[PDB]
Amino acid sequence: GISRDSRHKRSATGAKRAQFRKKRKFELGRQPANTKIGAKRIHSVRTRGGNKKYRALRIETGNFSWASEGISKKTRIAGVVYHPSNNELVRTNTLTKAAIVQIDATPFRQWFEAHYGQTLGKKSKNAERKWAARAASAKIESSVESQFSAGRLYACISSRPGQSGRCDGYILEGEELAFYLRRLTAKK
Amino acid sequence: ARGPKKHLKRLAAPHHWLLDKLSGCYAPRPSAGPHKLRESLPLIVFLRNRLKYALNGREVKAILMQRHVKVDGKVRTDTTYPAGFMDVITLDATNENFRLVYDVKGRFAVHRITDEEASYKLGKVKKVQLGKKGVPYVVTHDGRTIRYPDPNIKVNDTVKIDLASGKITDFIKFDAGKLVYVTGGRNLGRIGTIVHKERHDGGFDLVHIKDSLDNTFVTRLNNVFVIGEQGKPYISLPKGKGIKLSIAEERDRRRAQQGL
Amino acid sequence: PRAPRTYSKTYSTPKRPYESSRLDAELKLAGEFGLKNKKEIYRISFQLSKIRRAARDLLTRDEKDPKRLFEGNALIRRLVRVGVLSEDKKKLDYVLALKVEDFLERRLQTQVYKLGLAKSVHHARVLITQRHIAVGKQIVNIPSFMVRLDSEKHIDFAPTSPFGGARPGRVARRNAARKAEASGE
Amino acid sequence: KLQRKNKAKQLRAQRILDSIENRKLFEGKNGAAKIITIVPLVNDLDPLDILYKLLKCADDEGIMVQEVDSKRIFNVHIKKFKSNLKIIIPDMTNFLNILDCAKVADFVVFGLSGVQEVDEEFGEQIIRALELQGIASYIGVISNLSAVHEKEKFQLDVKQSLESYFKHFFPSEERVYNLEKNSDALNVLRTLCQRLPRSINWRDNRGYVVADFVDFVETSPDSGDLVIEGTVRGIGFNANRLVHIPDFGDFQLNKIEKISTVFESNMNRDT
RNA sequence: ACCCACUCGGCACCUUACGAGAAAUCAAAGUCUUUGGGUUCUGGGGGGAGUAUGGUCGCAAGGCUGAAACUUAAAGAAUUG
RNA sequence: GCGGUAAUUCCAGCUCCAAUAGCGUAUAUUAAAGUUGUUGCAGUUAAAAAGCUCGUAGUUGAACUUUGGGCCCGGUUAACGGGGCCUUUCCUUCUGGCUAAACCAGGACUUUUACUUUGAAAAAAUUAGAGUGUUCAAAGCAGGCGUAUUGCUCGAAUAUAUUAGCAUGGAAUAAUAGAAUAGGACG
RNA sequence: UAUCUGGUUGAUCCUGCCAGUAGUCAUAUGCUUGUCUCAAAGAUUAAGCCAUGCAUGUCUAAGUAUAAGCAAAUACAGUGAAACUGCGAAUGGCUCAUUAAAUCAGUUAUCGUUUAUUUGAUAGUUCCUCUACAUGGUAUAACUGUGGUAAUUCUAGAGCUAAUACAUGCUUAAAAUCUCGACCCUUUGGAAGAGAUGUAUUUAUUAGAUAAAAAAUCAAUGUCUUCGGACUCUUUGAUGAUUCAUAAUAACUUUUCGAAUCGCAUGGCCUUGUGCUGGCGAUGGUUCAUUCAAAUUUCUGCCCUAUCAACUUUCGAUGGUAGGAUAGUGGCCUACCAUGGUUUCAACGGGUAACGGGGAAUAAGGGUUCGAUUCCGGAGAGGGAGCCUGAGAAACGGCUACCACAUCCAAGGAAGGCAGCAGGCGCGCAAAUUACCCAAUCCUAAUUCAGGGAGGUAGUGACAAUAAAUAACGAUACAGGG
Repeated sequence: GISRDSRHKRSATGAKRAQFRKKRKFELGRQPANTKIGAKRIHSVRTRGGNKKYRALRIETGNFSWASEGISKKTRIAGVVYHPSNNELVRTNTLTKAAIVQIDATPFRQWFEAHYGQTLGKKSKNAERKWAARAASAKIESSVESQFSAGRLYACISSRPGQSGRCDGYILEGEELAFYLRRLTAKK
Repeated sequence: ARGPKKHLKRLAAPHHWLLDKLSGCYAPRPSAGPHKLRESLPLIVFLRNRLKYALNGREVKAILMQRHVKVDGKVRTDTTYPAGFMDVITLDATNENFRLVYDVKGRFAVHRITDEEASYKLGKVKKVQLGKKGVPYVVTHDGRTIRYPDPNIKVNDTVKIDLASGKITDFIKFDAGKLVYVTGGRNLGRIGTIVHKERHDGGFDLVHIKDSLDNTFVTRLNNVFVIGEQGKPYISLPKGKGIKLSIAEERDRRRAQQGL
Repeated sequence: PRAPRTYSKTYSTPKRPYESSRLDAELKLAGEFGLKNKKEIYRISFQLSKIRRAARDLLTRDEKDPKRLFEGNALIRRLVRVGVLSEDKKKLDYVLALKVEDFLERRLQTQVYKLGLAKSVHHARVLITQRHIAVGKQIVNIPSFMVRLDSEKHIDFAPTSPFGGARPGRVARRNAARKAEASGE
Repeated sequence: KLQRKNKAKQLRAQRILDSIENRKLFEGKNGAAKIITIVPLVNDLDPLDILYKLLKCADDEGIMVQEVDSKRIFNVHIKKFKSNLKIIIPDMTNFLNILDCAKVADFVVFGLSGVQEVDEEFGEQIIRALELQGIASYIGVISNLSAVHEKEKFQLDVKQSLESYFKHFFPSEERVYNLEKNSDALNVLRTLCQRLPRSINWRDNRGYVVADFVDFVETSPDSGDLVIEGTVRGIGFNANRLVHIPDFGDFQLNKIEKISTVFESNMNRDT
């Protein structure tokens, strides 16, 4: 079907090769999986060597990570806002590795309330000592607070959906976040 | 060709098996095991072409299924079990123990060893790593992986496994001045001391070895197996003490032990 | 799939086939030593040329090369063990100096001529063919046996073969039977 | 290269298509009278044993068992080679019956014995007579070679002696088979099933019918009609032409029915 | 301007064979079976044939490049009549 | 009857020669062939020097830079080859001891190459070749010797593989780079 | 180991080609044919077409036994047809059509990957803040019985019953460390009890130091002295090289694994319970290593051709970024953006009656010619393509579809792949038996046992090669050298 061998393309000199053999199996390729947004629907695929690649066809509520506090929460995915490679996947909301998506906010803000105690967008003396020990570290930059006030964050998917099923990622921080806002506001 | 190969024709066997080119058109092809097939000796060849105890395939088969041949203290019932270098295979029914070691000419030779000192086996530790769950382990030339080694044991050294469960006894460091035996190449079967080791980053550090009669040679590090220090190797050497004398004095020795 | 069996032809035809001189020499050799055809002369000349090529390209080798010493000693040793070279000619220029005749002299047919016992060279050939002579103990019927030196003194009549006793042959048996049935009664 | 290959293919197809319309003309398989007659040449020989050896190697015991009881003309259908064999054993006491059976047949098989030599008064005259009267395809075979000493060297000496005898009599064929060995029995069977018979000029230019059902119906008190169900081979018959029946004479045909049309003899009857 | 001697670079010549060559002849056609200073081009018996085809140059005439099937035992230097 | 008979012998026999359980023929190829020529062809007249000159790639390209002398020692049969010292001469990237930047013990050491020596790593069969009486031989890798009553035992070598890649000694031969705006070395 | 001789020849000499000579492990053919050892053989033309038969099955003490099978422990127990299950069927064998930087040869790389098996290591954590574990449940084949079809190794509905089948499912220690904290008692504050802590997956982050020595700072600030404040061993492997091996934290998962299996043995303990505990194995299982391999890969090397000089990029040609896919790198594919890459040192195109190499013939050396073929590597099963199962296939003695042939008939439908072994037709100058056997060499399987046209033996056989019978000795009479 889909071939990966280097024998159907021209050589470095423009020389046209000839068919050395039929299409072998150990160089096969498989059909793409344009994974959409919806309820979870996953098909498994048997691979060379007898392993499995969990092809995710529809997925939501993936894992996402905050690097600075280093936490990870299972969160819904509102949808793709920017894709670096192709533009049509933004229109049809197709997930890939390294994709700029918009996700919901709430598990992060409940963790922040339970962990630091301060509020964004506007008893228990042991927990008071916990907050005092965790004080003088509650400052984050302005744009993440503005997103928390909005209720949706900009994250980047850094996991392969069609190769392992999961749709994992990290929320943007700093220079990455600034560059992606600049590109998003310049294009859109 | 669509899968692994299971047959081995004659005129594709190792030459040190000493297989006759007539009397059949096929060779054993040892199955997977401790050694690669090009450096291995199947039990069928060892028991019908070296000892002449068997006569054919079915007699050595009846030997093996009668549970009399043990490789490394374990009973093996394959005719094509690849017995290789520094194996201590035993025949308990007749009370001899054998050790496989290259002769002076480069072929696997019979070498009778006692009840004692058949209780160990040397092994070139080939690569050391740190396994899963933090445990450190070594693996030698015959696939044996031994956990919790002595920390001074590094890559390309010699350990001394006894028989039972690994349990590495006193080992040998790799440095100049040690008795060294050869397991590959043109100088296959000579013994000697390292006089120097040359280092070449990128590939194949070489070793300069001088034997007991001041005949020096150079070999790649993959064919180097240090067996001890000067004067007292820990194993019993084969006949001729691994010297590789030239043809003229070999013919002189033929004319010396000729007659009576 | 069985390994090929190796073989080699052991004679060679002359390039110039037809001239008077060597034809005269070959017919002379056949007359003196009892030869069936010209294959025997070609065989001895071929093995002699092989020997001389070996002696020659060891002679082009420099002195005290161990290969030259070893192979020269082996070649001289085999050609004195056959008995063609004399004892006092163990040199490479001397092994270059051989002929066809002294190779043909060391054959068994010529030797069973020379030790008595045959009284004619063609009688020697037909009586060596006919299974009458044991070298050592073993009965041999090959005229081109190339007798060595250590087996030179053992050429005797066989334990079979009525020339060495042991139940006289077929024609004598039938003659005795005829004279028994006729002149007996 | 491809133009060369096409030129070769086109010329080869031309050659084959030229060579096809010479051999394709026959039909057999589903229905064919490829008659085999078994002719012994030694009095101490049983042709029923020959037919037993022949039918044993098609793995069909029931046909031979049904042939054991009382029959001499056999319709055996082979499913291995898918061939309709008709086996006829002539009467050895009627030599003219042997001549008629051989002159109607397409295949004849000669049974030869390895113990008793061929009689110069019994079998040799049969061989000469069948040669002279017109002979179709023939196969010679040995049956009693087991009655010879058990060792194969003597038996093959006998086999080559009778091969020499047959090639003095018939040099066109050279190998005489053994029915003790199953292999040559199978070779005989495939030869009988597959190989096309040659033609005998006199019998195939006037037609011949081998009959199975010949019964009588009443037409007149002085003469009536016999009913011959039969296989027609050769040239075919005409309603007006006369027909000869051996040991009966010449008669006029009256009616023809074709089962696989109705033909009645008109005023053009030969008197 | 002429004469004598010398020298460089030429166009040519007479003799010779130290050498070369099949011979006529050659100060090069010498330093070559004792065969190697550097480097371009061309030829492989005679016909078919400088034909046929292709390409290219040319307004034309024509030029440059250029085979094969087939066939055949043949096709320079002197002396002597 | 003789002789001649583009009878290119028109047909048969006798004798002789060569090879011989084999011999001839056809085709293809190799050698003798120096008619493919690198070793090793030829070009005045026998085939063959462009009509002539310039010129790109290609091939080829003047000479010159550590010579010579003395010292010892040991290797091989008075000769041959070797290594260190001195003679303005051991020139480079770094550790540990003697010290007052310089000695000793140590890993490497081509400005970039070509060349050449030694070595590694180089499948078996085949090739050359050592041994061994398959009865000889082509072969095969066997075998040989004994109280032949519980046996002993040699051996299954060696050599080659011109290329490309790897390591190593040499520095003749043939190349390249270095300080002319000193933008240079050495502390 | 290095010889020549005739044709132009009329009287001569050289150039020149032809003819003669010899060899071929080089094919055929003509004639003849006694012996011994040895053995190539439908490659050239047609990788053309195939009747018939064999060529792949497999059970040990160790998965399933109610055969109304054969024989001889009241659950079974000997042997064992059938069938489910597991493994193999991807090795062999054949052929040389394609293939001209493709295969191949030697040499490397995988710090860029897959790997059934063999061998060595390797799993106290599972439901759980109300539970079968001295053992959960469903079906189905084989079988009984009824049938359809002309046919095929075609099968339907009906009734039974098992697993190492399919589907679920708890055991197990103690310690330690973290998050949440009833809090209390008032502080330099310190505390009951709740949860979590195997492996595998995916993501984010952190540790994975190390060329030799001297002070002042603050913050996180820990133990101890003598609360002045002092402070010490502190722990890190390999490689030439790593974001390596590995560890730790936060989570995630249609939660992968963590023994509901089988044989042979009756050991030990006493509370004497049909209690506790216990051997020798076979079979499975996660991860890593080893081994059999596999796939991509660096360097250098090919036959003839200029009557092939420019070629590659619509429709990827060269590179960059990111993505998809793959076992994995990679224009292998897609989006975007650059305008590149090869070439007289002959690119690209064409021819090959071209598989490549180890090798073979020819012996002065150098070379010329051949290699379809006993070994190694590649490709293919009439031409293409796609694919299921599986560790491994783009398999063809597997399937599907089209194409070209072509078979059976009840005219409705079904079955096909000899470039495997024999053999047949055809093509030809050109090539053997429809034989015997697993005894040797070895392969496959549940495995000493069965199977193997792999292979061996024999038949045909003047391919080629070795050894040497067809006569030997007298006497007589002559002829001699005498």
